[PDB]
Amino acid sequence: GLPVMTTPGSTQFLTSDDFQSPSAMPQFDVTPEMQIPGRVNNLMEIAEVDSVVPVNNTEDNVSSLKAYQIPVQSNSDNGKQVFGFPLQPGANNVLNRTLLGEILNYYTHWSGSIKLTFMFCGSAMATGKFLLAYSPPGAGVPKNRKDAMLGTHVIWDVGLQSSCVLCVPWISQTHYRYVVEDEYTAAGYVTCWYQTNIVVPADVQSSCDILCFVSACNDFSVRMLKDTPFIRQDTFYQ
Amino acid sequence: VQLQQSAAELARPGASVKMSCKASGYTFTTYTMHWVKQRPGQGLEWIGYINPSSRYTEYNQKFKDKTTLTADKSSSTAYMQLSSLTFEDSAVYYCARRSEADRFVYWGQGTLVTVSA
Amino acid sequence: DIQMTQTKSSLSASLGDRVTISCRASQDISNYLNWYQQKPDGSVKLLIYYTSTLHSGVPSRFSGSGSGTDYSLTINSLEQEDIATYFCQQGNTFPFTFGGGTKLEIRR
Amino acid sequence: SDRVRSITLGNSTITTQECANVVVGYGVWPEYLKDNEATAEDQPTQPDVATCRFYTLESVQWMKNSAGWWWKLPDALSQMGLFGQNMQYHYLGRTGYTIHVQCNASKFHQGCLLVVCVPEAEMGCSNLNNTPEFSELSGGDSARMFTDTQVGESNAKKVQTAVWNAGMGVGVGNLTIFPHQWINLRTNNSATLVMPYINSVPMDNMFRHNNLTLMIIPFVPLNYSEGSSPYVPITVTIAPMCAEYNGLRLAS
Amino acid sequence: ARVADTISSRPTNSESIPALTAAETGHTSQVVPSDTMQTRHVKNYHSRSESSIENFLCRSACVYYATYTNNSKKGFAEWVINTRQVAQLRRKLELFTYLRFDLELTFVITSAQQPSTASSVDAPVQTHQIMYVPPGGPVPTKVKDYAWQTSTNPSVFWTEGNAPPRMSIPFISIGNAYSCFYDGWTQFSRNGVYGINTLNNMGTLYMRHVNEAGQGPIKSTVRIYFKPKHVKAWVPRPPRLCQYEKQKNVNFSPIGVTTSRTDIITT
Amino acid sequence: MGAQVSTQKTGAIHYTNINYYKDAASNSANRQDFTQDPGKFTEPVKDIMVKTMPALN
Repeated sequence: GLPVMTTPGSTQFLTSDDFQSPSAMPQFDVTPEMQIPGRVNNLMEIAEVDSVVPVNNTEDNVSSLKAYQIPVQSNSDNGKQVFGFPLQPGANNVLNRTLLGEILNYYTHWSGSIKLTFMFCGSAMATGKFLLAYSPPGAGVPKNRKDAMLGTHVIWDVGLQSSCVLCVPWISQTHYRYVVEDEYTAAGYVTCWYQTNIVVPADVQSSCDILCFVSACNDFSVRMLKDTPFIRQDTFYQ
Repeated sequence: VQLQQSAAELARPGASVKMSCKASGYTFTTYTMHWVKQRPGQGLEWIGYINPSSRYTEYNQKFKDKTTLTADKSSSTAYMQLSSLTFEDSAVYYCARRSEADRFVYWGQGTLVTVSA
Repeated sequence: DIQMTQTKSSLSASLGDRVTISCRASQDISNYLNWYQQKPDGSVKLLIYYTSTLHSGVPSRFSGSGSGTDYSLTINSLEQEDIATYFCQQGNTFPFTFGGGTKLEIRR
Repeated sequence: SDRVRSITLGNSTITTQECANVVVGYGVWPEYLKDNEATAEDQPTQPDVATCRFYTLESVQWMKNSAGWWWKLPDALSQMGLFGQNMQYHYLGRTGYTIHVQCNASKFHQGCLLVVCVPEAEMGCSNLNNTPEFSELSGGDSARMFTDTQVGESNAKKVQTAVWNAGMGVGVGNLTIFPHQWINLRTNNSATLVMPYINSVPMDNMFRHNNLTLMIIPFVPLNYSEGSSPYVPITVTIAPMCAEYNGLRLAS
Repeated sequence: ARVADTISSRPTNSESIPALTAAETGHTSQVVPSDTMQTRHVKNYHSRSESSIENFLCRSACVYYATYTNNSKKGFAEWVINTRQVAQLRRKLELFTYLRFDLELTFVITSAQQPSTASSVDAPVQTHQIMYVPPGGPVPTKVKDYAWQTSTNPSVFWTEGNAPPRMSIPFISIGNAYSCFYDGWTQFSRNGVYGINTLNNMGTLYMRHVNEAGQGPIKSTVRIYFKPKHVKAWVPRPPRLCQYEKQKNVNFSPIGVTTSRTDIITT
Repeated sequence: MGAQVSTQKTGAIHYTNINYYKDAASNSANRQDFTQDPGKFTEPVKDIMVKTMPALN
């Protein structure tokens, strides 16, 4: 007859508790383990793999393979804009459904750097130079090459190595940022501009394409697990 | 969460009508949109559907040569055009949103189509 | 196609009575049946999205049964708001074929 | 140089003069079954020169309006020499592969392929109530092709071959989580993948389970000016690695 | 599990190129922001503890709920155990191809009064029975059946008003891991069924009232909650894009990859 | 015989845990096994390529 006293919070079902419970099948012998290749220990190495991002959503390319192709041609003026999108990996519909944006929609906060690899899938006799800028917020989106050269940028020269990594840094006031669309924790804009033209020889197609990849750096982190908004149900599956 | 259709229409035999079913409360480009015809002396009858994301329509074998289903992304509506109207095309037309494979959970209120002189 | 036939087409029972509406198919549809209810002002809603699995928001007077070719729908206590038209719909083969109507009324 | 390879397996050799590096599995190399993990009690057969060699499948043409191709490859080698004969007389079997996709073009063409090797690819049917049949899922050493449109639901047992959903109902851009390479016609010329045995059981019957699927999807389509060669073929050679079999019986 | 911190950088003019790589090799670039710009030396204290496999999956989620009526013949529920009738637990488990975990069941049983006709009903507290039948055992066909003796079948009894019941089930399987996908058939002749239903033999779960129908019918409802413990996961996989349609297979309707914007330069 | 799993989750303190049951499939969740190996998904490449060197020699 030990005298105890039950506290508030008794006989409740909290869905995230770590308690012990009596087993239904005592002395059960499990099947022994096996070295299966590809064991994942953390979800932050699924978000560190490159995945193609659909930059070209123009209301009829989303149900096609044209969403991933960025059109690049041989121009007749200087400093034209290639693409542009704000940096929201959980709310903006460009980076929403990638391999990184589908893990960020299970969590609430995120923090870290983001790599952006571009591959030039054109002809072997084509040349060109591009400017890959990133502007922190406070001003608007840059509208000229002169306004975009004042931020964090890199000048990509195509050649033998057909890829260039623009790694955006972690510039913020807070330690974390919200996954959902917020004005207080905005992150900025990512643009692309022609540095020089695309010069091709004769009998070479002047319209080339560019693929873009996106992953996370080695200092990425997430917090406060929640439910995803991309799945839905009305009745049971049967 | 509801769907709202157009008003009751009236057309000459041989003319064409265009109904609509505006969806609200959910993401329009996720679920397919179906159209059911109900003559007043018979049961329900299926016509076809349209995938609003890829703009792919598939009709029944009877209503292929008359009906045409379109949709748009901005106003979140789904249209349907009936052509070469005859006297048996006077019925009530519903719009439904297909849930898991074989059940429709949300319906419209239906428009009344009649042909006369 | 699969011909979904209801030979009833009209039913009459008093208040507080147990009714039964049956729908018979052409071939075996393997428990893929749905029951709908059409109110007299034009509104249609889903009642039972399986052979016997009730939809959310439907009162517990409704219950389904059946297996194979012959099926059923049962209301154990008829109320005043249950006077409507009931359809059966199969979901096994293309296209979706609906059954005939079944209107309910008062006995005397 | 880092652009030249040479793979020797049995009595067959594959050389290449411009290429990227090779991708090996999930970090592991194919090896035999150890005594800790074996469950069968009879002695296996390890021929290892008659079955571990390069088998060349049929070629496909890369058109301008091409959507993609796919093989299964325990089934693609079911009629290939002595690998397909040990598969019939034995009940069990495990193996790893090495895959070499090769497609050459000049300096005046452009394009980009995604060579991805996925495990356990359940494909979806066109009609939502049925499952696809065997002849639509895999052909013996002949490619099954995706489409750039959606197969209608009036077809009873046919695979849904919308290419942007990759046939499995996932985003086609997220297929880079599996072991993969790209064939960029600007730089690359051939892709090489080495795959171990990936399964939840130590051995499996090779005739009712296809534990791999090789998909080739053109992201940037082929384009050339008038005058260049319009016929560009794609050839796939697969070689088993560390194959062994148990359970000898009649022919089936 | 602390994350890596950035180091100090200097202005360089050299022949080393960290930004230029080759993505055709199937190898993601390992650059950090201290190679493309000047950075200061910060030290991170951020941890990756919440993105682990154990913290991601070990949370309770409902899988099914079934009802049964007291004053009714053949009023009792059954459920073949599978984890693919819901939308949210099915999507989390299908990020990996093979899993291996222990379970932790929890049942939430409610009740509701039905419109009887006897004046001044008064019922005592109710007792429920939840029997688990392994694949191959004899099943009950009515309520007052002999099969509810539970000679070897584990079952649980629960009186209304207490804490909910909770068991724990080890890794029950024939193979070395649970399989979420199976590209193959059951028959050796490659006919009939095809998909994941070939490996699903976890068993059946039966529910009933113990008390007899005194004066008024009572309709109960039991919700079932899964909680994976000691989770190991292999072979990651891209997440599901299209909506689920059926339970036994992976059939789908095609959909766009994202939602569309009006231009390529619009923000 | 109580286990000294003491190190709690704290930002930048002990606790005690005893197992009462006879089955190892009835304990609490692990929740503190922090292991990382991203090199099998990000670098599945036979010949090791350095970051500063060009990738295609």
